[PDB]
Formats: sequence, C-alpha cells, structure tokens
Amino acid sequence: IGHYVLGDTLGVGTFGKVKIGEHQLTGHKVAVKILNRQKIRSLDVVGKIKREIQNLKLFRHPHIIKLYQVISTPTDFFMVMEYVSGGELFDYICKHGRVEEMEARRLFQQILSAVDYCHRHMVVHRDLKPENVLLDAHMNAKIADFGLSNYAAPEYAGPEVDIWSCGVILYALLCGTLPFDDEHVPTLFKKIRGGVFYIPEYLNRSVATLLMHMLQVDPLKRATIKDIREHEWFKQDLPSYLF
Ligand SMILES: CNC(=O)c1ccccc1Oc1nc(Nc2cc(OC)c(OC)c(OC)c2)ncc1Br
Repeated sequence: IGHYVLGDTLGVGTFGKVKIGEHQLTGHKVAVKILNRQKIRSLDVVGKIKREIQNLKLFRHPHIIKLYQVISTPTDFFMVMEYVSGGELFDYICKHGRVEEMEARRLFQQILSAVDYCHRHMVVHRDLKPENVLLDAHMNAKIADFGLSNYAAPEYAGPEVDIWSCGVILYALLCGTLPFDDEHVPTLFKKIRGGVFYIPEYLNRSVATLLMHMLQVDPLKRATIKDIREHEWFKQDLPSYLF
C-alpha cells in the first residue's frame, strides 16, 4: 500500500500485524511490522518503543534482522525490515532432522554473537526463544531483536536466561530433539530444575562439557558469554568479524 506494495500476512503480534512488501519496480521483498499507535498509547509504552526503534536504527550485525525505515501515519507505525525467506530454524529441524557437527557450530557462533550484541545494545528485552531464530536463502541464522516490537530456564535476569536458551538451540541442532521434553507438565520443570538431559553417542565430548555448563540449573554457576568465547569447541573455525 505504501512505498512497497503490501501482500500476504506473515504473522500477528501484540502491537499489530506483520506483512510482506514487494517492490513495485524491482520486486525486492521486505517485512513490514504494522504497529497500532492507539494500542501503544493504551499500553503506556510510547517512549519505550520510540527509544527501541532509535537503538535498532544504529544496529549493525549481519545475523540480526536490520531495520531500513519507519513510516509514520496518524493510525499506525510501519517498520520496514529485511524479509527472511526460509522461515524458522526449528521448523527445518523437525522436518529434516539433525545438522552436522561443524555446520551446527557455524550456526551457533552466528546465534551467540547476535545474542551478546543484543544485550549490550538494547534498552528493553524479551527473553530469547527459538521463535526469534530464522533462516535465510544462504542458510544463515537471522535473529529478531528482543524488544516490544516483536520451556524457560530454571529460576529478574537477562543474559543468564538467553545462554540457557542458546544451549537448548545448540542441543536441537546436533540432536534433532529438545534437551528437556515431556508430555506431563510438572515433570518437565523437574528435569529442567535437575538439569537431567540425555547425551547421544554421536555427540562430541568437548561440546558436551559446554552444553553441561550452558544448561546449568544455578544461574551463578551457569556459563557466561566470556566462558563460551574461551571454550575450545566454540573457538574452532570461528570467524574474526564477530565480537
Ligand atoms: C510473521 N513473522 C514473525 O512473527 C516474526 C517474528 C520475529 C521476527 C520477525 C518476524 O517476521 C519476520 N519473518 C521473516 N521471515 C519469515 C518467513 C516466513 O516464511 C513464510 C515465515 O513464516 C514461515 C515467518 O513467520 C514464521 C517469517 N522475516 C522477517 C520478519 Br520481521
């Protein structure tokens, strides 16, 4: 409708819908987050969202969805962002299976560097969830920002909760299944609070020591960004442009 033709609805968020936008001349596809101004005013997060968008504009990380422009109308806010073609990562895992060891390490390094970048450059937060991790045309991980615009850890905390989530995403990459999964809801939290997760034969021992630390119950005893950056398995074939 504006600037870019508006097509099919991708999803429906809290502040409003998110649709696809094709270019009227070139055919370039973008993702438009439509945020309702009245809904923002009713939620008393006017300054919170305005400062979040200002912080997202100065964001420059290739494994995070970039914000191009924000068009303002008296009814809604139009966040023009990059369209990630291949949907969610976890959608690919359950449909295809497990990813190879050196390929899962490639995706993990892209995910962790992005998570760390978000915590040191964002005012407001939502805990990271496998919903945020998306896959592009080049099969690279693209993470959505932890803001108001868009199986929890044991145990307010920000990076500590996300490191545990990175451990869940890491497990799913070289296993195909989740580290903790049970049909019964009370026993699911019991496995998490106990840190009991199955370790497969095909899994390496160096990554097993990293996974054990990342999925630690006590957040004080749990691995930090520096702890993972100093680990042998994570350091192997890690690109210099990150961190
Ligand atoms: C509907 N989109 C969302 O809910 C969404 C959530 C977090 C971050 C960005 C989001 O929207 C975005 N989603 C894409 N790629 C994308 C591609 C999809 O394939 C149709 C897709 O549905 C399978 C999809 O929703 C699952 C997203 N890229 C940028 C944004 Br911006």
